[PDB]
Amino acid sequence: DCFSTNILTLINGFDLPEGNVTQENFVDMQQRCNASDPAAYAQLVFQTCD
Amino acid sequence: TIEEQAKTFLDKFNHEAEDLFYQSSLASWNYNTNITEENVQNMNNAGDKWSAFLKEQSTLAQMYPLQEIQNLTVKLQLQALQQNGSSVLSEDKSKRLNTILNTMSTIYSTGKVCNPDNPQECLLLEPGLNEIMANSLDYNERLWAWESWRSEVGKQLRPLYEEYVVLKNEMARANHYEDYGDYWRGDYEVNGVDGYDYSRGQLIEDVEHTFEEIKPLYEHLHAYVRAKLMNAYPSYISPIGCLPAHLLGDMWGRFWTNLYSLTVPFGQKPNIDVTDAMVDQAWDAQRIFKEAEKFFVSVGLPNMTQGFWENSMLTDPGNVQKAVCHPTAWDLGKGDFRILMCTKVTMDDFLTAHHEMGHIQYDMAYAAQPFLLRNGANEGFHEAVGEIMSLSAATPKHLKSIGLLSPDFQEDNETEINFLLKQALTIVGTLPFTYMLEKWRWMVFKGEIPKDQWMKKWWEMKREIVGVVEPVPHDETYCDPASLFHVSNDYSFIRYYTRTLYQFQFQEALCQAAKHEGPLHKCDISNSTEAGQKLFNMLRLGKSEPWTLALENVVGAKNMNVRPLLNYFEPLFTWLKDQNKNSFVGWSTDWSPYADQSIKVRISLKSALGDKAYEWNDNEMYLFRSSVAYAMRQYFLKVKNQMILFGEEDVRVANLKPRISFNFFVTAPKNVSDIIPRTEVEKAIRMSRSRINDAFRLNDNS
Amino acid sequence: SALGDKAYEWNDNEMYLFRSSVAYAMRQYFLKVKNQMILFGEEDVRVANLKPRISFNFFVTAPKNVSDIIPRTEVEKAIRMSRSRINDAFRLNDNS
Ligand SMILES: *[C@@H]1O[C@H](CO)[C@@H](O[C@@H]2O[C@H](CO)[C@@H](O)[C@H](O)[C@H]2NC(C)=O)[C@H](O)[C@H]1NC(C)=O
Ligand SMILES: *[C@@H]1O[C@H](CO)[C@@H](O[C@@H]2O[C@H](CO)[C@@H](O)[C@H](O)[C@H]2NC(C)=O)[C@H](O)[C@H]1NC(C)=O
Ligand SMILES: *[C@@H]1O[C@H](CO)[C@@H](O[C@@H]2O[C@H](CO)[C@@H](O)[C@H](O)[C@H]2NC(C)=O)[C@H](O)[C@H]1NC(C)=O
Ligand SMILES: *[C@@H]1O[C@H](CO)[C@@H](O[C@@H]2O[C@H](CO)[C@@H](O)[C@H](O)[C@H]2NC(C)=O)[C@H](O)[C@H]1NC(C)=O
Ligand SMILES: *[C@@H]1O[C@H](CO)[C@@H](O[C@@H]2O[C@H](CO)[C@@H](O)[C@H](O)[C@H]2NC(C)=O)[C@H](O)[C@H]1NC(C)=O
Ligand SMILES: *[C@@H]1O[C@H](CO)[C@@H](O[C@@H]2O[C@H](CO)[C@@H](O)[C@H](O)[C@H]2NC(C)=O)[C@H](O)[C@H]1NC(C)=O
Ligand SMILES: *[C@@H]1O[C@H](CO)[C@@H](O[C@@H]2O[C@H](CO)[C@@H](O)[C@H](O)[C@H]2NC(C)=O)[C@H](O)[C@H]1NC(C)=O
Ligand SMILES: *[C@@H]1O[C@H](CO)[C@@H](O[C@@H]2O[C@H](CO)[C@@H](O)[C@H](O)[C@H]2NC(C)=O)[C@H](O)[C@H]1NC(C)=O
Repeated sequence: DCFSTNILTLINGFDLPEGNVTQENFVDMQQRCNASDPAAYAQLVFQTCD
Repeated sequence: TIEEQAKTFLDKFNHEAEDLFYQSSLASWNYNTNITEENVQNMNNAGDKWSAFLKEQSTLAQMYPLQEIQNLTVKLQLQALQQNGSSVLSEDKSKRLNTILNTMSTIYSTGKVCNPDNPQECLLLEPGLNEIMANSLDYNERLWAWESWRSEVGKQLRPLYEEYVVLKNEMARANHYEDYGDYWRGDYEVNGVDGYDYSRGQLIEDVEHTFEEIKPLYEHLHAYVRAKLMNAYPSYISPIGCLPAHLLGDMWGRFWTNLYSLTVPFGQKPNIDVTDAMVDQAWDAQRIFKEAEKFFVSVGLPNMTQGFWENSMLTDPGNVQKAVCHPTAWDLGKGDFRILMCTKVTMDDFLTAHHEMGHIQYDMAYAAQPFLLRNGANEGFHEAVGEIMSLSAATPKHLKSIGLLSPDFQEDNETEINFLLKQALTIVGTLPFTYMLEKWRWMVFKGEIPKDQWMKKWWEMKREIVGVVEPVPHDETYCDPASLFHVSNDYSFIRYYTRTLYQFQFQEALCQAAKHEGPLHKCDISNSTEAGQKLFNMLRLGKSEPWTLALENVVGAKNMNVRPLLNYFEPLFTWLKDQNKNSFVGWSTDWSPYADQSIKVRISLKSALGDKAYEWNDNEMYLFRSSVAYAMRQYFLKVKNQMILFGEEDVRVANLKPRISFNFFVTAPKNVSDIIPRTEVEKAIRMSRSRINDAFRLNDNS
Repeated sequence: SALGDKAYEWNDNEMYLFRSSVAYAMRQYFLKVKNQMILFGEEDVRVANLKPRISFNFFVTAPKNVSDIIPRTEVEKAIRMSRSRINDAFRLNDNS
C-alpha cells in the first residue's frame, strides 16, 4: 500500500500515464522526472517505506 | 565561343523583353489611371504574351551549364533566368495548387461573420470589423469580433492550408531544395564571391542573434503598456501576466500604434502639428512635390526629368469615376518613371510624397544597368531606402528651415518623448510578431512541428516570445496564423524584419557621414553633398554585386546590426527604465484570462476497470462534453427555473494530458464573453455526479 | 419496470442525452470499422412520434447533408456495438 501511494503521488504530480511507472521501474523514472526539471519535483513528498 | 553566344542570346532576349514589358506597363498604367473595360482585355493579352515570352526564354536557356561561365554579370542574369518555378510540378498537381490558392484568396477576401442577436446584419473584414477592432473600447465587443472571425476563417482555411503546405513542400523538394523555407531564404544566398559569401542557413542564426539584443527594450515597453492598460480595462489584466490578444488595438496585433490614444505620456500637451499652417497659406497639391524635388536636389542627387512632370495625375478628380489611388511608383522603363497617388493637404500625404519620391529616385538611379538587373539588392533595400528619406524629412528642423514652423518656438522634451513613444509603438511592437510568425512558418515547412500539434506550438510561442495570451482555448481545428493576409496569399514576411534593421543602419551611417551634432532622433541630412554622394555610391549598383558589398560601401559591415536601433531609441529606454521602478518588468507564461473559472478533471481508467478497459479518444471527449451540458441544463431547469439550451460546444476544454486530465469551463449558449461562475458549475456537478460517473463506468475515485 | 421507485422523470433533457449517446455510437462505429472521421452531432438524430409511453422513432442523417440518410443496416450495427454503453448511461438493462 505504501509503495502504491508513492507511485500515485508522482503520477499525479507529473501527469504521467497510469501504468507506466511500476514497482520494477520506479527509481529510474523517479530520477528521470527529477532530472527533467527541478523546482517541481521538490514539492513532491515521498515516503521511504521498506 | 560560349561566352559570345551567351552574350548574343542575352542581347536578343533583352531587345524584345524591353518592348514587351514596356507595352505591358502601358496597359497596366492605362487601367490604373482610368478604369476602362476596353483596356482590361488589352492588359490580359499583353500579360499572357509577356508570360509566354518569359517561359520560352527560360526554355531556351537550359543549354548553358553554369561551370563554364567566367563573367559574373552574365552568370547572375543566367541564374535569374534559370529557376524553373512551378514548371517541374505535374500538370494535375499544378492545377490543384492554383485552384487551392484561388480558393484561399477568395475565402479571405469575401468571408463575413454575423451578430448573435441580429443575423441579418453581417460585416466583412476591412470595413466594419477592422473599425470595431481599431476604435471600440468595449471588452465584450472586441472579444466577440476576435473569436468570431477566428472561428470561421480558421475552420475554412485549415484543410486548404494542409494541402497547400504538402504541395509546396513537394514542389520545392523537386527543385533541389530542402523544403519551401529554404527556397524562401534563398533570396539572400550569394555564392562565388570569395570574401562575401552568405549561406542560406546563416539567416536564421543572424535573426536570432539580433532578436536576443532587441529583447530587453521590448520587455520594458511591454511592461509600460501593461501598466497603462489597467486604467482602461480594470479587473481584466494581471499585473504579472501577459496581455490578452484582443486588447492590442488590431485584429492580429501586428502593430501597436492604435494604443497611442490610451498610452500617451503627456496627453495635455500635443506633439508638433502645423497642418493648419499649410491650410492657412492656401497651398495647393503641387507645392509639396516641388519642395520634395528641391530637397532631393540639395543633397546633389540627380533631379526629376520633365517627362515625369509632363504626366501628372496626382490631383484627384472627385467625379463619379471611382479608381484606386494607392500611392505607387511606376517604372515602365526606357526613361519612363511616374508616381500615381491621390494628393491632399496633410502631413501624412506630405511624408508619403517624400516616400514615393525616394522610391522613384532609387528606381531610376540604376537605369543604366541591364534590364534583368534593374532591381534592388534584395527584398528589403527598396522600402528602407524609400523610407529613410521621409524619416529624415519629418524632423521639425527641416520644417523650420523650409519656411513653416516660425522660429519663435521653444521645443519641450515632453513632445520628444511623445514622438519617440509613438514611433516605438510602430517599430518595436512589430519585431517580435514578425520573428515569431516567420519562425513558425519555417518550422512548419521543415517538418519539425507535427501536423497534430500546429495550433499548440503556435500559441506556446505567443506566450514566450511576444508575451500575448489567447482569451479562449483553441483546439486543432483552427488555423489562427492563416487569418493573416500574407500567409493565405503565399507571401514572405522576413523582409519586414530586415528592412527595419537596414533603415536604421542607413540612417546612422548617413548621420555619421554628415557629421551631425548627435544622431538621437533629430538627425537631418539636408544640404550635405558628401551624404548624397555616399548614397549614390550604393544606389546605382542594383543587383550587379552582392548586397553585402553594397552594405560595405555605406556602413562598412557584412551583416545586419541592431546597435543603431538601440542608439535611436536610447532616450525612450532611459525614460522607461526610470518609469518602471515599481512595475514587475517581464511576464509569466502561466496566467490565463479563463483560468480562474476553470475546473480540473483527472480520470483513472486502469484503476477502475483494470482489464477490459476501453481506450480514450476524441469520441469519449465528445460524450463527456455532452454529459456536462446535460448536467448544466438540469441544474438550471430544476433550481433557477430557466430554459437555457446549453450545448456541447459551450464546454471549453484545455490542457489535455496522457494522464487523462484536463481543465474545462462553461459559457452561455450564444455569448462567448459570458462565463458561468465556478460555483454554479460546482453545484451542477454535485447534483448530477452519479449520472456523470455511471455514463463512463467510473466510481467517484477514478 | 427497471427502476420501480426512485425512478427519474423523463423530459427534453433526457431526449438530448439520448440523441448525444446515439451520435457517439455512430461516431464510434464509423471510426472503428470504416476508418472514417465523420463528425456526427446531436442535431443529426431526427426524432418523431413522441408518446407518454416513452416510445419514438428516430433516424440519422449525414452531418451537413439533410438529403443523405444513413441506411437502417449500419444504424442497427452501431446500436448493436454500443448497446451496453447506451444502456448503462440511462440505468436500464436490455429489457427496459
Ligand atoms: C535529482 O534531485 C537531487 C536533489 O538534490 C539532485 O541531485 C544532486 O546531484 C547528486 C546526485 O547524485 C547529489 O550528490 C547532490 O547532493 C544532489 N543535490 C545538489 C547538487 O544540490 C538533482 O536535482 C538531481 N540529481 C540527479 C542525478 O538527477
Ligand atoms: C478615362 O479617363 C481619361 C481622362 O479622364 C479619358 O481618356 C483619356 O483622355 C485624354 C484626353 O485628355 C487622352 O489623352 C487619353 O489618351 C485618354 N485615355 C485613354 C484613351 O486611355 C477618358 O475619361 C477615359 N479614357 C477612355 C474611356 O479611354
Ligand atoms: C563580363 O564579361 C566581359 C567579357 O566579355 C568582362 O568584362 C569586360 O571587361 C573589359 C575590360 O577590359 C571591358 O572593356 C568590357 O566592357 C567588359 N565587358 C562587359 C562588362 O560586358 C568580364 O568577364 C565581365 N565583366 C564584369 C563582371 O564586370
Ligand atoms: C528545370 O527543369 C528541367 C527539367 O526539364 C531541368 O533540365 C534537366 O537538367 C538536368 C541537368 O543537366 C538534366 O540531367 C536533365 O536531362 C534535364 N531534363 C530535361 C532537359 O528535361 C533543368 O535543369 C531545370 N533547371 C534548373 C535545375 O535550374
Ligand atoms: C535639377 O532640376 C531642378 C529643378 O527642380 C533644377 O533647378 C532649376 O532648373 C531650371 C532648369 O529648367 C533652371 O532654370 C533653374 O535655374 C534651376 N533653379 C531654380 C531655383 O529653379 C536644377 O538646376 C537641376 N539640377 C542640376 C542641373 O544640377
Ligand atoms: C523634461 O525637461 C525637464 C527640465 O528640462 C526635466 O526636469 C529635470 O530632468 C533632470 C533629468 O531628468 C532631473 O535631474 C531634474 O531633477 C529635473 N528637474 C529640474 C532641472 O528642475 C524633465 O525630467 C524632463 N521630462 C521628460 C519626460 O523628459
Ligand atoms: C454577452 O456578454 C455579457 C455577459 O457577461 C453581457 O454584458 C452584460 O450586460 C451589459 C451589457 O449590456 C454590461 O453591464 C456588461 O457587459 C455585462 N453586465 C454584467 C455581467 O453584469 C452582454 O450583454 C451579453 N450580450 C447578450 C446576452 O446579448
Ligand atoms: C448530399 O447527399 C446526396 C446523396 O444522398 C449527394 O448527391 C450526390 O450528388 C452527386 C453530384 O455529383 C451525384 O453524382 C450523386 O449521384 C448524388 N448521390 C445520390 C443521387 O445518391 C449530395 O451531393 C450531397 N450534398 C453535399 C455533400 O453537399
